[PDB]
Amino acid sequence: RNPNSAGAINEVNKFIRDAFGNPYIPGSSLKGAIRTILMNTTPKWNNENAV
RNA sequence: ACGGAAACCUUGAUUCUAACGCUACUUCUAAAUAAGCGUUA
Repeated sequence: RNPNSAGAINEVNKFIRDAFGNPYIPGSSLKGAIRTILMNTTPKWNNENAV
């Protein structure tokens, strides 16, 4: 819709920042993505024993 | 008017010198601030 006409953008989800206000990507986020990739492609972790 | 009188068990002395409540030890281990959008129109 038009951002200056209706309610439109009421809330914006903030990006992660440090104490200086500069955005960055935490290592925990990339590590979680890498861990998902590794766990899904290892047959000894992607089995019914994972539940 | 007594085997009695007179006579300090007294003076000077530091329970003192030396000695680390010390040696070794990561508040550590895994962990995406992320998932779901139905039904009506």
